[PDB]
Amino acid sequence: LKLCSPEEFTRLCREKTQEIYPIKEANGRTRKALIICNTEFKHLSLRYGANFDIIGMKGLLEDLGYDVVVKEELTAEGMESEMKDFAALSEHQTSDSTFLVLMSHGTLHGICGTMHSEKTPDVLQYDTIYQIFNNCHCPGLRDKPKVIIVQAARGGNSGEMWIR
Amino acid sequence: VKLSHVEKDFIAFYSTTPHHLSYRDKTGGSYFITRLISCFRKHACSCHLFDIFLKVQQSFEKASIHSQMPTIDRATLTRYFYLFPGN
Repeated sequence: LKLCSPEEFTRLCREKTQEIYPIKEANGRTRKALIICNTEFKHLSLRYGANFDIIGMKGLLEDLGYDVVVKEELTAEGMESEMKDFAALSEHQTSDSTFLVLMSHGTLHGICGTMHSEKTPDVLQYDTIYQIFNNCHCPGLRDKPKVIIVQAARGGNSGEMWIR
Repeated sequence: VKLSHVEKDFIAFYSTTPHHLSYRDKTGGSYFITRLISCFRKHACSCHLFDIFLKVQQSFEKASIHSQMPTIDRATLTRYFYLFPGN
């Protein structure tokens, strides 16, 4: 990870104060990030390589200054519970931002829990994520960037085609 | 007492466009995650979050036999998000 110099950090935070998100100095800073990953499923295929993604995202977020919370093998209600728990951490108040990384099987409208199937739907709506972390339900992250990374397909169709 | 937006300061980056598949490396890593890490490690020092996401999307621009296009969604950032790595 290439670093930004303290001089450029100070220059930008002074020159364009109203158009950048304010950054807290690292001394009392308590950045938290969340990784939710489902690898094994009751009805769906095993997600080989998911642990490679966890390790890669975990290390990048730590290099960026975040203490990373990792939760695995959760149903849709388990993901909701864990996100609400994470949204309520008091360390967000002494943070300036968060990353929320979600890795699982996906559908058009949500991320799959471990128990998902067509006959037994187990899905966390992407819309629910915003409700859990918005200014009404997550006071510690009010006015701070909430970055959602979604590692999941959004359907079953191929994304390329032949043209002439 | 003060007023506040209900929803603000969110950005979402999906590995694919709606209705489409996401793909993995021969080694098993997600192309999306791998390039996301690569662009962050190279550009977080001088670029804000959106420009980093844009560079990720540019890396998927050339179509292949297993194409995908990461997608920025529901974005309500009102400022640039610089990470200032090392500070």
